[PDB]
Amino acid sequence: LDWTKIVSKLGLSGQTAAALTSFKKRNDEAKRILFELKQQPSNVDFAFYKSTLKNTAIVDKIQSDVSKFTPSKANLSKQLNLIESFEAKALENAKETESVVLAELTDLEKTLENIESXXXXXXXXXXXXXXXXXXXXXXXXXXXX
Amino acid sequence: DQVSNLKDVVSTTKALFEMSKETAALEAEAFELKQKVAVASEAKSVLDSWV
Repeated sequence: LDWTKIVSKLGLSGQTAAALTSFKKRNDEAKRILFELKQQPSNVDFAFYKSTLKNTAIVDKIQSDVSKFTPSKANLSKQLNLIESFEAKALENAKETESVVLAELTDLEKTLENIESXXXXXXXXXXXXXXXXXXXXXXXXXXXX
Repeated sequence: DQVSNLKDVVSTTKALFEMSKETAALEAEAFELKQKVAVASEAKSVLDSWV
């Protein structure tokens, strides 16, 4: 359910601090509005209002219309702006990171075994892996800057 | 760092759809509760003044 992992889910850039603060403030205020308000419809005390009204058939007609149906400021799920953006973000940020993590793990596993293995039989092969490991260090610095 | 960012990007992109869905669903519940409380307060004020 993560304040511990939700605030550190972004990258090294500080541009996501404004978007993460707006989503956390709207989510906390939405839960407090539903808990402070009553989860019932309406009381409509018509047992003591019909006999105490001055005009005849005044409180009885207003109680039948208020207990039926009325209008509210609601909307439907037709304007799914964030639903279409969530699927497109997974193909450019989540799916693209899978190929980068697979190439980084395969290059690091081959460089660890070549650095510990001799100097004529398994050397020329270790020199080729050392060139890819040296280029990986420059690519990692270019991806962070 | 690349493996940690790959798992975090999948959770951050999936949370964008759930964040707007929770706020849109809560807006309809808050508007329906405020409209029902306003009609109950208007009927109770007219009943208390008539009594």
